Amino acid sequence: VEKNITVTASVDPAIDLLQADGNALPSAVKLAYSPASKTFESYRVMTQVHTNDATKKVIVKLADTPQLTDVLNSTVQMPISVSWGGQVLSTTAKEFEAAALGYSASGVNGVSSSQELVISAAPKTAGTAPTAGNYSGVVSLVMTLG
Amino acid sequence: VEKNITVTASVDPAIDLLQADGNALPSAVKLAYSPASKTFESYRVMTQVHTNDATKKVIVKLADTPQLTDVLNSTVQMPISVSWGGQVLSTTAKEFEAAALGYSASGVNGVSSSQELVISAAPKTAGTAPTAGNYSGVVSLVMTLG
Amino acid sequence: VEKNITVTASVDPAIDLLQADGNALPSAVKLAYSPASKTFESYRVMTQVHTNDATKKVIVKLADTPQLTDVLNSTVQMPISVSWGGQVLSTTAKEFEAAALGYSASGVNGVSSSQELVISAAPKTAGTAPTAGNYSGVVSLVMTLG
Amino acid sequence: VEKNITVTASVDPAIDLLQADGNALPSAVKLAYSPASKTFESYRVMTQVHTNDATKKVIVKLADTPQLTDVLNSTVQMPISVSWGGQVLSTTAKEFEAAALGYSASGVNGVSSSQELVISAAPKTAGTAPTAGNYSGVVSLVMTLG
Amino acid sequence: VEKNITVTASVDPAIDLLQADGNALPSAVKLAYSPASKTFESYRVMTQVHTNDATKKVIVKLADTPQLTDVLNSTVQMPISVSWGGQVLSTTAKEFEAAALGYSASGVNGVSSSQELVISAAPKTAGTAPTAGNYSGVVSLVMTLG
Amino acid sequence: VEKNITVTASVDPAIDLLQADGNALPSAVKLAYSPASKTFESYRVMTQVHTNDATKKVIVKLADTPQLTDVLNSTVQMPISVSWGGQVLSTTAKEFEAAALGYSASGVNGVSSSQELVISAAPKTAGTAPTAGNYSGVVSLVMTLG
Amino acid sequence: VEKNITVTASVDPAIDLLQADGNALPSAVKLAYSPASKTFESYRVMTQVHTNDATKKVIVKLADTPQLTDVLNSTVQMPISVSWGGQVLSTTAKEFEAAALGYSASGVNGVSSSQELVISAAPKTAGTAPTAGNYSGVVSLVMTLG
Amino acid sequence: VEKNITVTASVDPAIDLLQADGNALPSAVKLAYSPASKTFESYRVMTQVHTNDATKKVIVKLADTPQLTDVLNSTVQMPISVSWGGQVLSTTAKEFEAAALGYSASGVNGVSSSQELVISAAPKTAGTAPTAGNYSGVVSLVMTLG
Amino acid sequence: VEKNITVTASVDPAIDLLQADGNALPSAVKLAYSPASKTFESYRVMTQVHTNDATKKVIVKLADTPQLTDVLNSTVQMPISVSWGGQVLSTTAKEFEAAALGYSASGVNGVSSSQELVISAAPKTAGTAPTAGNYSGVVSLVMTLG
Amino acid sequence: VEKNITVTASVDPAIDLLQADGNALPSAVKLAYSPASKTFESYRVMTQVHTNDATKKVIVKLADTPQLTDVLNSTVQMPISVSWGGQVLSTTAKEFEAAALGYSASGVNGVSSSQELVISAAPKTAGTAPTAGNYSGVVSLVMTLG
Amino acid sequence: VEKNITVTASVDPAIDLLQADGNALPSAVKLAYSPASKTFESYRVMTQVHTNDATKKVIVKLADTPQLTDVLNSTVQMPISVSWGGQVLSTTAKEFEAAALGYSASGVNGVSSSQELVISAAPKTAGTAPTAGNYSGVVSLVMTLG
Amino acid sequence: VEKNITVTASVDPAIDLLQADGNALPSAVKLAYSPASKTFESYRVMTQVHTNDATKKVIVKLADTPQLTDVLNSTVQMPISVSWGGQVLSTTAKEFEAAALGYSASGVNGVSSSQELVISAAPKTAGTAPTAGNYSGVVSLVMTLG
Amino acid sequence: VEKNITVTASVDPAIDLLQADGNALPSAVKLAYSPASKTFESYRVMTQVHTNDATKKVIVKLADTPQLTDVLNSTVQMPISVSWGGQVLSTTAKEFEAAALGYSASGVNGVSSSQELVISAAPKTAGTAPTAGNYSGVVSLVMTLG
Repeated sequence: VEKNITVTASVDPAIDLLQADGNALPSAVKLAYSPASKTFESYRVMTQVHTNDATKKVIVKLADTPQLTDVLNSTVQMPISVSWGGQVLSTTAKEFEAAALGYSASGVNGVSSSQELVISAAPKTAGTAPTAGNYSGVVSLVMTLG
Repeated sequence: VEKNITVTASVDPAIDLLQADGNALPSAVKLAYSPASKTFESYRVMTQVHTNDATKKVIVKLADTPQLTDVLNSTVQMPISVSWGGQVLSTTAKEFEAAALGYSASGVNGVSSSQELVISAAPKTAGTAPTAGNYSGVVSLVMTLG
Repeated sequence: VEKNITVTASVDPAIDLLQADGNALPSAVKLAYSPASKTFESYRVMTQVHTNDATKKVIVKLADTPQLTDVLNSTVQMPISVSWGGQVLSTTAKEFEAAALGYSASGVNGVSSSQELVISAAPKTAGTAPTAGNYSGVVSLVMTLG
Repeated sequence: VEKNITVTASVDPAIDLLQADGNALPSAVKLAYSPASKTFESYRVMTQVHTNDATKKVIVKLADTPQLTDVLNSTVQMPISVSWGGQVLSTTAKEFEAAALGYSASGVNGVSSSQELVISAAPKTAGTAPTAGNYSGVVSLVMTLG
Repeated sequence: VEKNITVTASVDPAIDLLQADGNALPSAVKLAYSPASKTFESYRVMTQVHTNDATKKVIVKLADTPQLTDVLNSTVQMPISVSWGGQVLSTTAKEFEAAALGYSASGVNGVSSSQELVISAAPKTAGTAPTAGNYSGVVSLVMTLG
Repeated sequence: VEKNITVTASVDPAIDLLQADGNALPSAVKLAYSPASKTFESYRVMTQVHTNDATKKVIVKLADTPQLTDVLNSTVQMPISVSWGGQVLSTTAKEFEAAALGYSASGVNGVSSSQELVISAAPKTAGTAPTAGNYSGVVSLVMTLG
Repeated sequence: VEKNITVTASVDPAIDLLQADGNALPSAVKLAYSPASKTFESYRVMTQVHTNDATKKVIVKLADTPQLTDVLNSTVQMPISVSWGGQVLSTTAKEFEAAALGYSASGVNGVSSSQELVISAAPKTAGTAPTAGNYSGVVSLVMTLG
Repeated sequence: VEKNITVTASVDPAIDLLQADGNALPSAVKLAYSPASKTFESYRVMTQVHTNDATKKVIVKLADTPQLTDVLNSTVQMPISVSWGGQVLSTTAKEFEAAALGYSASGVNGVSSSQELVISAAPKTAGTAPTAGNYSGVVSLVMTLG
Repeated sequence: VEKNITVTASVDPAIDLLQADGNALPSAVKLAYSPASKTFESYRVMTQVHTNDATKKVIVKLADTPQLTDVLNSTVQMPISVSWGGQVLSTTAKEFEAAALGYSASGVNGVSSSQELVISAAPKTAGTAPTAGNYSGVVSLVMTLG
Repeated sequence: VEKNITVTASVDPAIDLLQADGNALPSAVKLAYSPASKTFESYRVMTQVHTNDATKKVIVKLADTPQLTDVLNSTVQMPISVSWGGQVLSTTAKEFEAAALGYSASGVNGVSSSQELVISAAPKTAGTAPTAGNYSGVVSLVMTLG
Repeated sequence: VEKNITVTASVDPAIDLLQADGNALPSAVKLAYSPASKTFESYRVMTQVHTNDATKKVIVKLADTPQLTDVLNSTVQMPISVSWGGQVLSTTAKEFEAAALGYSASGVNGVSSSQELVISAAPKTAGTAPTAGNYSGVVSLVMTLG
Repeated sequence: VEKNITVTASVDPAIDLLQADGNALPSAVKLAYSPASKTFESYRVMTQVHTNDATKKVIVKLADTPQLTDVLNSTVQMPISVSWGGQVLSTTAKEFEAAALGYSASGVNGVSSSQELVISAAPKTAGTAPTAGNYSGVVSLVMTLG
Repeated sequence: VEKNITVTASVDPAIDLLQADGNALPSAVKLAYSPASKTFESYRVMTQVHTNDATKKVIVKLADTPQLTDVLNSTVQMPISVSWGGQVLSTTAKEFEAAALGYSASGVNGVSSSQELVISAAPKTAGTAPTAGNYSGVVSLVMTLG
């Protein structure tokens, strides 16, 4: 009754971000939208960086296009509003103090403190509800260790 | 340590239903079953419609098959009993008074009053417990603004 | 570093069926089989017809042989059980009411309501598990606009 | 504004255990740990069996591994201490008298009396606090009707 | 608007393993890695064997190479740590008692009890984080009925 | 039982583009078309350039005819809309900053950051669905290192 | 409208290797090359030997020249790295245990277990990317039944 | 640098069969053979007749010898098993209903529906694997419009 | 067992066209014809010019008669539609920019970029299917270096 | 309508070489030439010796003049580069081990394994493209059984 | 520069056989011989009779000596094995049904269907390879219209 | 063993026509005849004029009698249809532009481009097959340099 | 109807040269001439010496006048260029090794290997085309056995 399965992984020492509970982060999410408020639902997560070096500061930015579109119209576009660690992130570089994270906090060396993550996104135009339709797009959270 | 994520959304002005607390509704649920009562658990939610027009009445119905089955026998079937807003819903059209909802109620224009939602479901046959097994099926809650 | 790629497409106005989320449908699928139940896994999808004419009724049937076989024995055969839109489909013609689909539903004109799709298949014989082996076959979902 | 939802269920006549109030039981729980006492928090519930046969005695055991671990180290392990109905449960079979439960008690035939449930768990080693970290594991409460 | 689809299946009486909920098992998975712990994420599933003979004991082993590599360097290798049913599995034969599984348990004859599945994997070397890179490899879970 | 196989390859140092996961890119793709939107499906991929020189900027253009046709009428033509790296590509030369790609990002020197790829294509004429038929054509993605 | 077609085949009892799914194996393949790693892509397949005698051990080797070249320079050469069944193959004879393959495994007598196949190939020289160009060559997988 | 090329074609109005995608059909094919099943591989294609008259029924048969042989022994012979359009074909005349093909189906007038094609072939003798060797032979698919 | 073989070649410096993969081009081809579309099959190739001088522009034309006929009636004639490099070719002279070809592209000096080749051909008369019959004719692709 | 035909043949026991598929070898071939590489196209074939004695070793050489010329200038000459069976051949005698060929391989006694054949040829002078012109010459592959 | 040429022809109404493609048949052929099989190569052609009368049946036989010899020993002889139209031919008269040929088939009146032609030939003696040498002989295919 | 041989030649500067490959032209040819089409086979060659003066235009005509006859009846006659260089030739003078031939084309000065040659011939009478018999006659291709 | 015929022959043991196929050699030949190259056509044959003594070496030369002339002017003369067996021949004596010919080669004792024969001839003067005219002359190939 042999039943095979695929396995994969990705290592990248000077560890990535992870879920605060000690699991992986999502690979997807759904957001709502209320044109009575003209906002998506502000998706939120608490997360805990790990590392392999407790001093080096962590660098963050994004790829060019944190924006959605129509699943069957590539022309429609709407940006995305991202923020983590207590403030906004950009396509340009940010950098966070290692001391401001508690690597020797509750758990074990490398485990930072729990950090607020936020994924919002809004219409590009104010006072304007976008077109009725299923929309989609990807955030490619650039991040590294300085 | 770049870590990308998918995002999606769906707009449809003249807003859908939403959770009363001001969040999204469930995408899934589990129900029990007691053949000592021969009923599932009557799942319940309080919800709050939004809109983009405070006068137009809201229309409701369902798709053809609010019924479950066996996860490995498509032949087994059992209907589902749905009701919202104080009464039952059908595959045929209902319609609710806008004035009977309080769009200028506690919060802000468009926010209706909190509405009782109910998802029950029962054996198709009376005095008959169905077969032992994991069962499944989807409700496609048709709804729109008249 | 020039790297070329093939592209294709198929148009057929009075649109085909599509995935409910606003994407393409599968080109393949795998089904299980439990001879403890003597059924395949009842594969299921929610889908949304489009069109170029909101009145005309949609016609459906199948090609002659919705049946599987052995990948290395063409003699073995087992039929397939298909159903969509709330009922079974045949090699003979069905036809669905346009009004019973909600082309002016949640999204935009032409977008029907979400429709249940089902792909099951069973042994031709009752109380009979077929031969151990990888099996295969194709469904050619005839469909058009009346 | 059509918004679909998943539904599921599981039947198994000769009913499972249920919450004493007449609801479902938890699907999860959190426990603390005090190495000043070197114990988790003794989680507790009152519950009420149902059935479809008031005479047959109810059998209980567990799957092999009522033990936790580290969420990112499968090697760490610590057992779990379970007890229900007034005494301990095992990976081996127990069995409870039907008469000792009051199926004709307060409510209606089948409704047993309220039964104490207990979920504790401790370090495998005495005088030893385990490693700092989020831990996890599942109990698979085998149970049936004799 | 004819739209064809492929279908396949695989039978093998004396059934394979399946998802505990009554669905298929995954065909793929992703694991993380924290060199602060120097472990992948311990992936886990609860599963339920089926059969066509309730007495015969189930045999298990693996193919030669439960190990990963680099997607663009076949030389890199790291083993994989598998365990199911309460203990480890090997490239050599194991065998499980039928009585220790509950084929007459909650559901119906053949349906075993829910069994813990675990897929971990670690660096071959201790105190050594592997090279930064996307890695891959397959487990071919040999299994049969004794 | 000797069974021979062909092998080929193509080298071109100052590496081509590759799949972000660390595999090859597609050699083909299928696109849909909805004349309710009058768009193909916006096909998308995340990709990661490699190189042999981390400073030199990467040049891009296309061959003359990013357009489809009819498989049995060479006269029918419809252009193609391509874009990569955050913007559109042409039959004329583009050029991308090396610093804006993260060659020292998550993985190893040369591995750029993950880049959005997009393959759309539309009718040449607005408000015009093309003829019913299977269509085809090739994109020859000119690209090199400046 | 008579339209003729060629057919061929090759028998060789004591069967050759075949695709694990129950189909033929490839007649060709493409490999990449990254001089950032200085490796081709490690091509991989899972396969299942058949036979006409379940005891006899299977012998393997290769023809003299598992190496590529330039399509327009026969002088350029680079070897190929092959391995199957859990280890490397040579121009010299190997031999595999019949018992170590599971001919009475999941399917039917003769069907071995699924075996890992690997086709890699590298520059003959270390720290040396070969010349820019389309390359080619054939592997003639000698194999027989001992 | 003048480089000449041959061109040919064949017209025969009341069109021949063609590939379903809108291309030509194969001029050759290879089949396997497993004497563990004692069958070739059941080769399969989906195809779409065209015509110049939508009413007339299409006639089919074969030439005398749908059989293979040895490439260096004309005495060896083995028949071939052909079937198309949902059933078997012969050296004698068949005939298919025009209405049962959908000439006004998805595409344009004349384009029939997609039709299953099958090319199998077996040993003439049961329980008998033929001689080891490369074999060959041609099918001359007689067909016309009634 | 001496077995002799003929060899030939043709040099012409300032190289001819060649197959893009790095092989020779075809010496022949077959085209279909569908009088439901009244077109042959649009045959296509991607190709790569070479040279011995990277500046000089390449000149193209054709011989007088890019037309087919009947294999046993020289009177029947039908022209041929040729196009390469992004546009049509004639019996008169064309000329292509060297800079518009990428001789320093992916490979090595002289290797142009991949160029689309097209060989179509149609009935001389519109709304007219030619006579049933095998047809033939040659294209003599005049070409040189300006 | 009597139509006569010539037939010939050549026997020479201790068989010659033959095509690997089980057919005759070519009597002619065309080679290209790229003075951007200054090489002909490396023509290649896989072949299978036969014999009438499985032990005796096979001897090979060539006649004096494996070289081309001009079809209208006998003075022009360019040598030819031949190699078979994994290495080069000469006007002098080579000899191959019978055991190194697999006469009891896939097929039947006498049928050797598939052997790589290569026909290249180059300008006699380095850095020198020969004269523009059609060239020709014959290889007389001396070969026998030792 | 006057250059004269010979021309000839042969008419014989109630036409001879011809090549199926619409060309002449061969005037010569070469056959191999493998005394490992002790057979020549089974030469084969597909052909299409023409006529001037669609009813009359076609008669066939041969001249006395379908046999080869030595080019320098007239005493050596070996017969020839001919077959056409689905069966063997003789020095005695055969005759074929006109209706069994499709004169109103794909092309035009008179054009029969494509017919298998076969030219084999073998040693006169079994288990006997003939003498080493170039051999020759002619078949004079008697044929006419009954 | 002295063995003598005749040699001849013919010079005529301002060269004659020659075979395009760089060889002599035929001295004879055979044509078929199908009274189902009432045409001979349209014999065809590609050829390349040479010269000793690249400007002068080439003149062409024929001798009086491009017609066949019976080999044993000089009274029977049938004309011949000749055409070269893209059009018909006569017993009267034609003349071709030197510039329209490419003397500086692919090869070397004097070598014209490849020119289509055609030798057809038909019954003198329409709807009339000539007498059964071997026929013959000569074309004397007058040609010179103007 | 008595019809007589002449016969002749010539014996000369220690055999002459013969055609490689096993026939006689030509008694005549025609050569072309291109004053664009100022060469005749290089006539060529492959041939096979026989003998009556396998050791003795074969001697070759020519008679005095391997030269042509005018058929009606004996004064015009042009030499001839002969070469055989891999090199030139003279009016003086050459001699070839018996061992370098393979008398025990493919066929039977005495049959040498196939030897290249060449008959060229050129103007006596360089840069000089001879007079327009039919020319002639004989080569008397002296040859014997040393």
